[PDB]
Amino acid sequence: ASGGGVPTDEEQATGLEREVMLAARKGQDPYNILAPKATSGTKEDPNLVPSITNKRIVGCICEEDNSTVIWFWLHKGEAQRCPSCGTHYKLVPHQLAH
Amino acid sequence: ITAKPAKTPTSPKEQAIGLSVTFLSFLLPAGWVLYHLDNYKKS
Amino acid sequence: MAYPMQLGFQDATSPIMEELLHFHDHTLMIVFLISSLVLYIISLMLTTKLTHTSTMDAQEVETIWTILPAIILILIALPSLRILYMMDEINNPSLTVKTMGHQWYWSYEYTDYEDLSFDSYMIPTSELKPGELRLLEVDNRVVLPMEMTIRMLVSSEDVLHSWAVPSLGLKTDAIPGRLNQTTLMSSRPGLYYGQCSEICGSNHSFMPIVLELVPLKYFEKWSASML
Amino acid sequence: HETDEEFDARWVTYFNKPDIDAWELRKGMNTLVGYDLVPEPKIIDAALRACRRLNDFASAVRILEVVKDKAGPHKEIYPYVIQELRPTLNELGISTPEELGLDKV
Amino acid sequence: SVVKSEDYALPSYVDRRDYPLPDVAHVKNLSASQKALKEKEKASWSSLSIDEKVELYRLKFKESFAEMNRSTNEWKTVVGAAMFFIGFTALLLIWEKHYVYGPIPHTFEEEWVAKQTKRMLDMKVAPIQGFSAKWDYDKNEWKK
Amino acid sequence: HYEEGPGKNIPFSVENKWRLLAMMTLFFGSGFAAPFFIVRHQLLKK
Amino acid sequence: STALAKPQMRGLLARRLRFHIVGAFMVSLGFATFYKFAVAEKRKKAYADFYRNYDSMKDFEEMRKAGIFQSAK
Amino acid sequence: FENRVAEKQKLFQEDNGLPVHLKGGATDNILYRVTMTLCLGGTLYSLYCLGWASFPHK
Amino acid sequence: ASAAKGDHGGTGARTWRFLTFGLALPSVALCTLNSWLHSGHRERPAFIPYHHLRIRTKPFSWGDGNHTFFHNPRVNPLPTGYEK
Amino acid sequence: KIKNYQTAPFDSRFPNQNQTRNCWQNYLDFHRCEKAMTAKGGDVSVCEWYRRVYKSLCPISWVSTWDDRRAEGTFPGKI
Amino acid sequence: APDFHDKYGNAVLASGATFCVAVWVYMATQIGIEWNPSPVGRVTPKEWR
Amino acid sequence: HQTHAYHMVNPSPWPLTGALSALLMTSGLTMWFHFNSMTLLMIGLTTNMLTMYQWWRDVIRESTFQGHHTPAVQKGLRYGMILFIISEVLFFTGFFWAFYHSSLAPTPELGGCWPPTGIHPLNPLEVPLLNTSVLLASGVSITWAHHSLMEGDRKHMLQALFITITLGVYFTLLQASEYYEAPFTISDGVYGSTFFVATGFHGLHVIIGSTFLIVCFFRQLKFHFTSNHHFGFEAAAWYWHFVDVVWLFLYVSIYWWGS
Amino acid sequence: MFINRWLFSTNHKDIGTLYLLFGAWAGMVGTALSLLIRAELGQPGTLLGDDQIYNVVVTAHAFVMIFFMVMPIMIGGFGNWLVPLMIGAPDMAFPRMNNMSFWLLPPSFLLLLASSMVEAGAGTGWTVYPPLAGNLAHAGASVDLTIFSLHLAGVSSILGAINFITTIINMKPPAMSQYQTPLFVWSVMITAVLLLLSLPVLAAGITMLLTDRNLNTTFFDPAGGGDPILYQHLFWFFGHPEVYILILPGFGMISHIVTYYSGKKEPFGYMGMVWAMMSIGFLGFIVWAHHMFTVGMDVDTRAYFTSATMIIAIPTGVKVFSWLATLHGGNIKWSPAMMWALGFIFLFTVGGLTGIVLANSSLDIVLHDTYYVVAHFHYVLSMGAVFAIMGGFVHWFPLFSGYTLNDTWAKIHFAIMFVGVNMTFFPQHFLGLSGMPRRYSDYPDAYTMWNTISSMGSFISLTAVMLMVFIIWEAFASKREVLTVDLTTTNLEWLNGCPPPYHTFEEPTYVNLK
Ligand code: HEA
Ligand SMILES: CCCCC/C=C\C/C=C\C/C=C\C/C=C\CCCC(=O)O[C@H](COC(=O)CCCCCCCCCCCCCCCCC)COP(=O)(O)OCCN
Ligand SMILES: CCCCC/C=C/C/C=C/CCCCCCCC(=O)O[C@H](COC(=O)CCCCCCCCCCCCCCC)COP(=O)(O)OCC[N+](C)(C)C
Ligand SMILES: CCCCCC/C=C\CCCCCCCCCC(=O)O[C@H](COC(=O)CCCCCCCCCCCCCCC)COP(=O)(O)OC[C@@H](O)CO
Ligand SMILES: CCCCCCCCCCO[C@@H]1O[C@H](CO)[C@@H](O[C@H]2O[C@H](CO)[C@@H](O)[C@H](O)[C@H]2O)[C@H](O)[C@H]1O
Ligand code: CUA
Ligand SMILES: [Cu+2]
Ligand SMILES: [Mg+2]
Ligand code: NA
Ligand SMILES: [Zn+2]
Repeated sequence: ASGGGVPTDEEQATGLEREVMLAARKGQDPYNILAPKATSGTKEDPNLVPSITNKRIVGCICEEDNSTVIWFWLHKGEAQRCPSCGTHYKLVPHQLAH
Repeated sequence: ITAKPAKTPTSPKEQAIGLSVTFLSFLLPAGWVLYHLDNYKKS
Repeated sequence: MAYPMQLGFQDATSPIMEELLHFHDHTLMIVFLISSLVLYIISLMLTTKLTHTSTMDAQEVETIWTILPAIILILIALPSLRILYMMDEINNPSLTVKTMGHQWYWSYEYTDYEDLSFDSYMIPTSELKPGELRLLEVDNRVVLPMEMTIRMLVSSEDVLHSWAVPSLGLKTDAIPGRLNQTTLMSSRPGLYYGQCSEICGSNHSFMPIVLELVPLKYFEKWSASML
Repeated sequence: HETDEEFDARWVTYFNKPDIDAWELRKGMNTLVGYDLVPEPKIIDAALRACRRLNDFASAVRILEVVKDKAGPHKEIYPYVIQELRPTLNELGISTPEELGLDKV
Repeated sequence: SVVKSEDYALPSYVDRRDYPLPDVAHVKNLSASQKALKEKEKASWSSLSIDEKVELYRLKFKESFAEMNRSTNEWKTVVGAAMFFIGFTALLLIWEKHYVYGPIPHTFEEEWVAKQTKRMLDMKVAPIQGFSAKWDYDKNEWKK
Repeated sequence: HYEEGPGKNIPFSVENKWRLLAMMTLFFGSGFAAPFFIVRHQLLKK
Repeated sequence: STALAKPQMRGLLARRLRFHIVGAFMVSLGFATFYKFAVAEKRKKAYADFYRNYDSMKDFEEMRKAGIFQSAK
Repeated sequence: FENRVAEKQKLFQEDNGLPVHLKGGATDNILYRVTMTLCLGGTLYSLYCLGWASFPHK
Repeated sequence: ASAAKGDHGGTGARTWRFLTFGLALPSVALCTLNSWLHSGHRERPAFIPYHHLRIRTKPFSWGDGNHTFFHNPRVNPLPTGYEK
Repeated sequence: KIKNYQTAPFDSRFPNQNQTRNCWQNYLDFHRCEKAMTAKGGDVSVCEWYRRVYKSLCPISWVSTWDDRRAEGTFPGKI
Repeated sequence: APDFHDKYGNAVLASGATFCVAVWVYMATQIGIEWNPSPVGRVTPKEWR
Repeated sequence: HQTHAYHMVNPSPWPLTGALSALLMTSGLTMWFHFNSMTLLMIGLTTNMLTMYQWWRDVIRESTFQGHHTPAVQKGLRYGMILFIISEVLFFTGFFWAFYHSSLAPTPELGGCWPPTGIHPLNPLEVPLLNTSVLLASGVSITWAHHSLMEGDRKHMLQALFITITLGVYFTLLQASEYYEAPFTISDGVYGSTFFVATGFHGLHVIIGSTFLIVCFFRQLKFHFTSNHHFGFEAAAWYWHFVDVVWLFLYVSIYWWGS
Repeated sequence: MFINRWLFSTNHKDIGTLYLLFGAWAGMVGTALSLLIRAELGQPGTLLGDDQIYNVVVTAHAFVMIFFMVMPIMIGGFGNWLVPLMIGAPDMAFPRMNNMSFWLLPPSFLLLLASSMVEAGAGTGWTVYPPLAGNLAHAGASVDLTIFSLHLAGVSSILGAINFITTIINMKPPAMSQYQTPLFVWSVMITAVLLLLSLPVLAAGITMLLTDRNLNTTFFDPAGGGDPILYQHLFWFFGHPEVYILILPGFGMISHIVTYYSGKKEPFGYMGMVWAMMSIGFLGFIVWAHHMFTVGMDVDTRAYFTSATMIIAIPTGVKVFSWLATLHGGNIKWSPAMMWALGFIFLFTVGGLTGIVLANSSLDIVLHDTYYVVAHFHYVLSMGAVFAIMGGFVHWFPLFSGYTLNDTWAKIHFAIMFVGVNMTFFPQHFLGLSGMPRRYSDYPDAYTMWNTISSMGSFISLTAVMLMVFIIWEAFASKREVLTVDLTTTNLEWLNGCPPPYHTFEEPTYVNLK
């Protein structure tokens, strides 16, 4: 009616697919599939922006449903603010030798 | 926008040469065909 | 016919063409006025150093931008569609004439009573008689009775053509295998000219139409003499 | 939104924040000049005193130039605003763009 | 001072009457006397000279408003050069008439046109407004 | 990798402006001349 | 000396827009009045005056005498 | 049949810098050269056929 | 319809195999019978050289130019009628 | 009723610009009529209206080709 | 310091305008172009028949 | 090193060889129709076939062997296949429009009737109904294959996919036999034109769909599919349902209603 | 390395550059064909030959300008360079298939130039109507080569449309909804849906024409019960969506250019602009028989197509008034791209308004197949699609190349082109109202004055096209490298520098949900 013989993804996925599947099982998102959830964005509680290099582009949708996104480079160091709404972001570099 | 000064400035005389060559590149071959249309038409 | 430096339509020879001219005047003013209004705001938006660059609320002004155009379109479409259904109204023709397009000339058949038909070709420029019009005269004109509603049926024996007479507001495509009908009524005697209006090959520019509108009794004797 | 007085009072308060930082001074002025208005003297006074707390003389001068610029062809507005600010200009030692020759093309 | 292509991702200076306080100072590196001037700026501004005040402005910004908004003579070059090249176009048209186009048809000869004009009036071309309406059939001349 | 930056992200060289002028004259001039030579060809056949 | 008066400082772009969108409309109404008058009304009256006493047989006889027709000499 | 996908995964992930369409080895180069030769040779032949067809024949 | 069969619960290979062998392949076997019954030799109609049929505006690019691609001599006349 | 035939009148069955089926239908009606009349001994003069109408509307080449096809036995309408 | 427009702008405007008018008037009037203007108020009609 | 989930594809010669194969096929058809020669056309068909084979081979290398089809890449390929099928639906709609235009207003040349005078349609209850049962049955078996694969059952996936292909081949052999048996041809006016061009393009798509199912069959034999990742199979199934639906519209429109 | 990079590309910027170079070369072919048309018509009589060589030139003029210059530049060139950058994506969804959409175009253009070289060319009109395009009135290979050119261009664009739709739906940052994508990305998504649905119907129609010409089908031949008018419906069911495909990416570039040089962070009324483009795309599929008002359709069909064609003015008007509302209050920067966009707003509005005249079928009886239609569509194409292309090319040339143009020469170029195109096309309205037909190699003498002026205008536009080539040469010859660009917070495609590296967004942007 039924038997086996078909590999599973656990058995046979490879390469990036396998990395994404193993990371997800750990609740981790090294390949940026999910949208990060904002913090309150104050200077004490900045949005923490991970990166593998010294700077990353941020898009800030300052209020819900704005159609305009405000884009800027966030660099390693002191938190920076969105130039439209002032909400704070801080770069958290490093790894993928992760 | 802002930009650096030219790395290889094109002086007025060089612009006149590039502009003349560019216009002749379009005008001479077409001008040659149209000048000779009667030649192509009456055999 | 058209005359040199002409800007608008040929004067109307039929009441339908008159209606089209007034409907065009109505529409063109609107075209004027909108094109002028646009250019004038444009120029108002571009001629002040005052600024306001923060986010602007769109909803109120979009109501005006949709509703006033919609009203303008209804003010064009109402007279437009009155004319369309007027031209389609039943009228009772007194005569039917067919024209067949060919490469490159028209034939005409008037077979209500007798089997009258003939071909109509452009007069070559080197054979024009003095005073005749280059590319527009034909050897055998389409003689027709003035002040009478005539049914013209149009078809083709080869590729598409299109039978047009601008001063009567007429253009009906000539399609092989199809018989298209239009109505013609000239308010005046005279010579009314048109030109083939669908690309049809090497001499598309050189197969014109010339209607000759005369009193019925002259049309009758002409018809008899053409048998 | 609010009355004109409430709008003005929110901006006066923004600039009067004692420990306003340089980023906030710039954000405030670059936001304010997006509006359809020339800021009232009392807003400009509070921005000029924020420049003083931030030891930034040049930005005080630039704010006076952007008041003139926002008035467009209404050439009566800037002299009126400089008139109303004269006590604060004298108290803080702020020279106007014209006194500095910075109105010359 | 000098801006570099490899600085493209860093905050940059801009003279924009709509963005009066840009994100960085026009000059960040200071000489010994420029450092001393920024220290003096911490004290009362009434003690700064007019030249010190202008120096502080030109460290912070590049051009003033009057300078960045100045008008220019560029319109004369644009309109003059566009007229030149439109004039150059008429040389091409002169060349095409001379070497490309042959004679136009004989229906444009003056006598043909006078006869054709009479025949258009005899068949009352455009008699309501366009053409024959402009002829006076009673006086046998063009309407004044 | 491949070259990056101004003048290097294009399939033609801009290292010499006169060799460039020649290449641009050949490229845009051949497109503009083609229809005249096709007309010449259609006239010369019949 | 005299102090200067306080001028209006707010809404100057909106005020200018208000004033001119009105002038643009008032003008569209004035141009429509000239347009009806100089082109459309003029046409109607040219056609009505042409046909009011028009005699199509007299027009035909004129044309016929001028030699323009194939079917009528 | 036996599942030999792991062997192919090791082959195609070998760190040899080869693009994927030549990574299976020498037979890929051969098939690529055949395909590209027939395409380029056919394209020249098509141009020849245009030259021929562009003129009337006796 | 619900059609006339009836089962669900969250879905399955066993059911789709049951539909393939118990409904789909039987229907093909029945239609294959029905077609077998009505197969072979119908009686070709008189040839009539109708002008809307057997169109030839350009010869076909194979054969002698006058035969259609899957020409069946028994039932496809040429423009001049059935072949020998 | 109708002598002083001038042309084919308006026919509510064919009120649109495409009048091809008006021509075809009258040609069929005429010839169907004439076959019925020539058969049953009666008079083709009764078919006259269809004859005038199709002669008025139909292009001469369409009538000529349909007549050749009726003679050839390849006319595809039912008469 | 004066740029290209301050130094050459007046002469480009004057010379381009002068040149443009001169060559278009010459082209329009001196080389045999047939503009075919209206006969109205221009042509004396002549017997044709 | 990227930190998004998308696939940066290695530079490839197949787009160019595919474009050239299209130049060779079309200039080849022009040579065949006008200059009596098949040479360019067979060179183009051969290079089109080589291109298709190496390009899809490389997509299998990239996915099954190299792991670049993360879920975000697979979701793209889902949308791509759906959009491709929609374009093919609109291509068939043009032929359906032509069929209904000519059959709803049959011209005098046809006899003013549909089917035209002189046309003797096939009986839709004979081989056409058989073909309908065949493609419907194959949509049932292709669904059994899909559920077997999701349930991890190799033998029954292969058995059901082989049945599906066998029925695709049955329909194609039955259609070829019907084309040879039919007493009307593509030259038999607009009836033959609509009939053979609309069913002929449908037959080509049944051949393309069957080839795609055979590719999936050999990949399944080589264990490429997992019980959760097998988009080639899904795409071939969606294409196969499209070929069945188009057939049902042809059967109702041309064979049944147009008889 | 050169062959791997430029013939085997899988990179959206380099493929975009290939499309812009192809489109520029096609634009010179199409300009030369446009000058041969106006040389034939610039004095009365015959210059070249009869209407066959003339209408081979007119036919090729249209196909070159539409399929080899506008579509490759707007969708293949600006779409590929800008869409992935505007959404932070690392490339297109199918970067290898994207390169085949590009490489199908040289062969499609080769087929079209072969059609003109063999026999007597395809002198059919770009509509390719039968029976003039059938195998009795156009015997021999020319029209088949044209059909095959169109099949290759159609496959290229259908596969491009699948690529763009998939990329725009699937490859945005996970926080970005489709209501946070820029207007030019929406304009390319909607154009791609129009291409996906319309091109297959043209492919069906031209394939039917190919089988009537070569396999003895009779879809359009009444002798077999076919109908020439069925081809017209199938052609124009694609042909009306095609003109909205030509202009929509233009509208997306105009929205960016107007917003940028008004010093605004956003266009006025963004959701109205999305609604207007979706409405114009939807209505553009239900109006096609406005190209057929003289073929003999019933009066009620003619009433419905008049009304439905006019309705498109409502959403089109919303976009025009919203570009004026975006200028309102702007800090206006009179750059040469802004001049192009302002020329576009006014000249597109004139041509849309003469489109509304033509929508009235009773007036279209007299205007159809005359130069009034030629004037309508050249104000929306030569003064709308071309001016959006030139605005986007001068705005984004420093992004693509890293070098700046000379803005004074670019303004001179805009001035000459604006005079030229208006001299060329404005008098064609008078020629159309007074009755001059389309597709004529010569005209009755009365039409001479306006044809002479229109031809003089066309030479002014030729001077502008020549100068454009010199201006591009001068920028590459001087190499003034870009330093800072304004407004990058609301123009993401600039934020990677000029030109951006070969791989961008290898680390995607960070966008939170909030
Ligand atoms: C980019 C190309 C383009 C575009 C955008 C358009 C837009 C439109 N066109 Fe055009 N058209 C063509 C290219 C284009 N056209 C071409 C190439 C042909 C000829 C095909 C051939 O035969 O070869 C053609 C032909 C064509 C015809 C057939 C004419 C005939 O052959 O007899 C018609 C008929 O309706 C038509 C109408 C319209 C209309 C109503 C629009 C509308 O979409 C325009 C809407 C825009 C506006 C109306 C302006 C902005 C609005 C405002 C400022 C609001 C206020 C306005 C109002 C109240 C009205 N066009
Ligand atoms: C089981 C069905 C599969 C078909 C097998 C036959 C071979 C052709 C393959 C492709 C089929 C597709 C349709 C193409 C058009 C015509 C073929 C129609 C189907 C067919 O095979 O029709 C046959 C005729 O074929 C003829 O003329 C044949 C002429 C063969 C040349 C084909 C022409 C080239 C086609 C151009 C295609 C253009 C592609 C468009 C791409 C669109 C881009 C977006 C019918 O035979 P008959 O003897 O007339 O009548 C039966 C009498 N006993
Ligand atoms: C064929 C049909 C043609 C139809 C044409 C019809 C044209 C419509 C006319 C528009 C008038 C209605 C809008 C009036 C505003 C004008 C611009 C302006 O006025 O700039 C500002 C208004 O903008 C605000 O806020 C509100 C939000 C921003 C402004 C919204 C402006 C609308 C855009 C104007 C569009 C111009 C282009 C029109 C195109 C035809 C003025 O600021 P306020 O004093 O209000 O606030 C200041 C805040 N305080 C009071 C708290 C201190
Ligand atoms: C008669 C000959 C002339 C006509 C030419 C066509 C001939 C036959 C072609 C048959 C089509 C074969 C397509 C084979 C595709 C194999 C590649 C494939 O299926 O690739 C899959 C991706 O899908 C993909 O790209 C999906 C790719 C699908 C595209 C194919 C659909 C048909 C294209 C046909 C051309 C249509 C012509 C239309 C004519 C008008 C790979 O991903 P998975 O399967 O998830 O595997 C990974 C797992 O192993 C990980 O665990
Ligand atoms: C629509 C696009 C083109 C529009 C306008 C072109 C403007 C013309 C540029 C000049 O073209 C040249 O003109 C010469 C004449 O001035 C031609 O020489 C011809 O005439 C000379 C003088 O008679 C002889 O010396 C030459 O041998 C003979 O080739 C020459 O061949 C042709 O290249
Ligand atoms: Cu007959 Cu054009
Ligand atoms: Cu349209
Ligand atoms: Mg037409
Ligand atoms: Na001419
Ligand atoms: Zn923000």
